[PDB]
Amino acid sequence: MYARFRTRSKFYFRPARPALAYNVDPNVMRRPKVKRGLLKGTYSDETVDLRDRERLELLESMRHPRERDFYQDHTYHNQWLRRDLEKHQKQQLAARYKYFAPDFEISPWIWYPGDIVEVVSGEGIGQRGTIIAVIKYKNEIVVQNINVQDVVIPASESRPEQ
Amino acid sequence: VDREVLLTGKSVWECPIHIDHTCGGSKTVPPHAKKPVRYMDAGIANVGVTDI
Amino acid sequence: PKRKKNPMQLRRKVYGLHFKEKYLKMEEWYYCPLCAEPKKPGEWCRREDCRQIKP
Amino acid sequence: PRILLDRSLWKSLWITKLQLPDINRWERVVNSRRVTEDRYAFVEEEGVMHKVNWGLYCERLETELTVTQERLPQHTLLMKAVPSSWKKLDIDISVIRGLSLREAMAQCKLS
Amino acid sequence: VYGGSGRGDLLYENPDARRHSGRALGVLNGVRHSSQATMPESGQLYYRKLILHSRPPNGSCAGLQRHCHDTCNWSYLIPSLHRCAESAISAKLWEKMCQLVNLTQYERQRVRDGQNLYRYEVHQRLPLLEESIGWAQLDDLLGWFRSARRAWVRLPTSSSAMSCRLEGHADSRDTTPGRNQVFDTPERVEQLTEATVHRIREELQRLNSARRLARDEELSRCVEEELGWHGVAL
Amino acid sequence: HYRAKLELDRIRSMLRGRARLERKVGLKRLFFLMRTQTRYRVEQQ
Amino acid sequence: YQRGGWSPGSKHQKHMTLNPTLYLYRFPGPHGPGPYTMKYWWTLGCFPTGMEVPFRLHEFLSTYQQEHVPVEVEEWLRCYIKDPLSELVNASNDFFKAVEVYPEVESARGYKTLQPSIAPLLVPMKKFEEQLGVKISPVGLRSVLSNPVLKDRFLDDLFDYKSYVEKGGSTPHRRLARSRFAETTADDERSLILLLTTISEGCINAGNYSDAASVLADALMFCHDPDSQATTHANISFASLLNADFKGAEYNGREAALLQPQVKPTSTACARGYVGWAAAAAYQDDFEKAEAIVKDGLTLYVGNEHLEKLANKLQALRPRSLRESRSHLPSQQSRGLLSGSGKGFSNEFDWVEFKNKLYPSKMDPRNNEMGSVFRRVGDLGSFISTSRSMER
RNA sequence: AUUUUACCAAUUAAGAAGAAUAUUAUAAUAAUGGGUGUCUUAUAUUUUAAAUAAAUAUUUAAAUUCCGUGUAGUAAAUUUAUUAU
RNA sequence: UAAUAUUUGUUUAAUGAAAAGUAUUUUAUUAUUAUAUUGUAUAGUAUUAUUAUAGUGUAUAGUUUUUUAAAAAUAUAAAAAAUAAAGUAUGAAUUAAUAUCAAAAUUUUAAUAAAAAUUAAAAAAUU
Ligand SMILES: [Mg+2]
Ligand SMILES: [Zn+2]
Repeated sequence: MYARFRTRSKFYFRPARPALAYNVDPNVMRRPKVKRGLLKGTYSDETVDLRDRERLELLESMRHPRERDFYQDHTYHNQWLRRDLEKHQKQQLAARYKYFAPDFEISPWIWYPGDIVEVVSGEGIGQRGTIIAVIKYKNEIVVQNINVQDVVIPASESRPEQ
Repeated sequence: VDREVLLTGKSVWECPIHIDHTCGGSKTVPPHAKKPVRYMDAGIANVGVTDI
Repeated sequence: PKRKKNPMQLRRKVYGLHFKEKYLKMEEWYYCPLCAEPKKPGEWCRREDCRQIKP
Repeated sequence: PRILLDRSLWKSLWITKLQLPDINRWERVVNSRRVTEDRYAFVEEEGVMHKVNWGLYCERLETELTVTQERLPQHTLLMKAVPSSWKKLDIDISVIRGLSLREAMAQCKLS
Repeated sequence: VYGGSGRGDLLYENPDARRHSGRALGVLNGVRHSSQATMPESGQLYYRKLILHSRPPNGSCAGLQRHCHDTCNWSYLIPSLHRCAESAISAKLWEKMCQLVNLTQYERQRVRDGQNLYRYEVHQRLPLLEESIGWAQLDDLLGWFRSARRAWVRLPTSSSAMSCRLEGHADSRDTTPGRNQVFDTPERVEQLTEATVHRIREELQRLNSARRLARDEELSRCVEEELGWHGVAL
Repeated sequence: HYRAKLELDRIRSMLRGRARLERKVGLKRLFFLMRTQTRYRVEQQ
Repeated sequence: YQRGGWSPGSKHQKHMTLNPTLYLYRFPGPHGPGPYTMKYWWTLGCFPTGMEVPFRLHEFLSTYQQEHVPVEVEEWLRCYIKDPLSELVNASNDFFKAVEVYPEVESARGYKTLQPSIAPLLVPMKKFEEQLGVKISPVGLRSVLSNPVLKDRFLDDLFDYKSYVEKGGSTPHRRLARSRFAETTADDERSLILLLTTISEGCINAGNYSDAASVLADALMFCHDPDSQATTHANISFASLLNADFKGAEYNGREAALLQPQVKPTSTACARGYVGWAAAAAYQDDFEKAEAIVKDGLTLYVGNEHLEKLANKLQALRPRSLRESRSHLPSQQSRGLLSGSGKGFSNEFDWVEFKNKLYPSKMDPRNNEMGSVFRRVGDLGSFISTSRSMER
């Protein structure tokens, strides 16, 4: 009676966002690359997702003891049948793993370590380097001091994160 | 192997795993199988053409 | 129900005193002089100071 | 198509990494060739409209948006997948709006 | 002018035409008359009042209940101008340029792109810069010269991009009121630079342990070498 | 059949909650309103 | 029949002979799959229906692939770790450069001005702190950068520390090296204890007492001079008094006292130690010992303005079962707002802690009250445990 | 003062290897019943029969329960013919 | 509809169990008097359903998951008695053309007429 709550009209009506035709977002070629949350006014310091593993116990510290959840160690359907993945993770697999395809290795393969090579397109365009190593089955090349990024080597018993 | 190559920098020539592209279906095909010889095929590829 | 209720009928229930007394109501409290926890007067804690003198 | 621009579609979908190799770069047809210029954004300056380099313009926009959100004297916490309903949680929220942190925590503790 | 693009913002937001959206204009929110359906008559001041002032507050607006940004501080604006400098010109690049033209063509365009953009956003911030010289601080008065230097731009006191006006004929130019566009930039940057020199000497006259000793050694040293790069003395 | 959905879809802002939210309801409301006022204007006012 | 969709997610009534579906216990929904099915994902290994093929690749790449590093590499990595001397130099330098450019707070009239946030300052300081080995208050830092005096002390103490670390060696690294394979506090370390005390002093003005007490621990960690030790122990006595750490105050109160022979005559420290020891004794309600201690202070130190104050305040003030029950100061009220037992949660009836695992209050290993599981235990088929006839 | 009356509002550009050896028709050259994690044995592993069919045909006439039924070699082994990762 | 119904785990004689045709026993396990080989625990009815079907064989293993601080009416038993309704948590289903609603009366209109017109006098919430 001292607080003030008027019912928000969004819970009454929640139409789904319009889906894209052929994944073509009609205005990519017009508008900027600014994140829409930023221009909308949405910002956050921490995003704490309770579906993460670490946060799991407080996820179970916020619920009621009265609500039971069955099938904790067993499953009604037998899980040892081979049945396929849902489709978008199949797509993740395919996009990540392309070199499993037949004949993905390039025919009479030219690039061998020690050759001096220009970068034709993308970042580092116009840079000459020497081929250090060849990863052949991926069709990939390591070129000397081109595309140099950080590698995180995690902490352990004796070492810090490098 | 990806991680290890990224670290050590060694070049890798052959794939560390064997890929059966038939997903275990090539064992279904009889062992003496070979494709027949096809004559006068439709295509432009046997004409080596670099510029068109 | 014989018909879908619009947002107004859904909003009519919040004008009621039953709703306000149940849901949006602030509790009156002070600091327990023994425990320094927020406390409603008339409800005490299991601690041997707070049983005899119940502050 | 007698000239296939790379960002366009033929028997395809919008596969954006494949469609545009470089987001900063812009592809157009000139003298019957694929010719590739630097992308510009049109921005009003002195009352004419001036062309600025698109990439650094955009990354600068998001830079200043993040920094004007950051150096502000507030902390915004987003908690996701809270195990309550929408209606119930909205009800339980509406009590706490516009309170001190002290009274917020106390009113949360006492219900 | 409320919702879309503020006074000191870097967006060019066209309020009347919606170019950023993913959907056709279904429901027009501010509407006065039922004749707004087929002929909204937007573009009239009195109806775009009603439309633009009914838009939701953006990240730029920071609507009433939400706390807004301290923008007009000179101490924000100068590092803002400075972070523009590291955008176009990389550190490595900067070094090579510091030395002393032999430079990758590709690379060259980045320098002139830096100059271009810096010109633009100086044009945007100066209506907020001219407000704030008064309470501006000794470090960030100097930052005005540091940031112009790092972006490789020489400030007009009478390479430099800030001296010329962008060409267009005065009949064709956009004179519409309410849009803050200063038509003489090189005339009002020049008298911004002169002003911010004149204020600096005020605070160095105002400023007269080893911390203050080393500080007063160093920043006094930085004055003549930074103002000297733009050709200004004292 | 032409019911004039695509013009009247722009007016909804002048309707209260149930009509301004959901499309068809609002369009029925606006069709009704404008036909009514048209009739009235021609014969009565 | 079928007042809803033909999906196995859809809302309304279905029928088995028309829309047959098999038994899906918890079927993850149309959007996000929620915290319940994810609970199942992180405990039993898959979703409860057994139709969702467990696919964890995306975290295998996150945890196990990232830690792979081979022996031949990781036998060489620690030969390349950065030089800590240089790192201390760089950290001190850019931390100081970043602090020096912090804008002076503009003083408004009629309303308090919001201080400019220290966003850019967290980045240099977090490198500096664990290059140094001491965690520093952000709050205390901001409060120090509020006051011009505190900012002055902080700045020139940082400058002195900088200069001493460049020209001299790093003394804690010296005495870390000479330890595993004794001397008075060096120049740089004096600078360091001075600036840490400054920042704790600032930490107190904003009313973070626990943190101000925690900062000074490392501050005594870096002081080998008995004058420094006396002053620091005194300071921690007071900073643990405000925090209502009474065993901490009545610990650190008396070392500051113990140093009185070998501390110079020019010190206020030992008297402060007396004051803290006495005050801690007073807050625990032992007044007799408090007056005994202030009596000792005025015995040894004759007249002392703080011991004046505390002798006359004790004088003005003038059962074992009820002692240290009372809540006398607000910081433990603040600490009681958190960490307290409320209605319905964080009490002894919700979830109980056992060996760092959560339990329902039904299995409460320290409690057999009614409804508890251990009441149902029986006699386990050996000997009759109790003479109870009916139950157990 | 213990307290700023009750009521009254929307409609969102989308952050991203979370859409390709993708769906459908199209190839007139192969084809004893495809079955991988398979692997003695065959007393117990038989599918044949002159018809409208995994073979599918270039006109409006005549004539027939008067009223639902109708076109004959195009070339004789000639090029309308069951194709295919 | 729905701040709804349902659920709600504070005290066990379900002794036994071949007929179940699903459930990673990491080595479940002889010491045998016997030979090789093979195989031992919870899913019938869409459920961890009301609660199984049947053949063993036996009688003192208590053989150890059922919330709650008034009264109507419903259900049992003796209008008294026993049981259940403000509750924290979970959260369905029938229904849905509707505008903030439609209260009372009178006549009329092609068959109740919540359709007309006129007079009129229906506040909000909860049961
Ligand atoms: Mg998608
Ligand atoms: Zn208490």
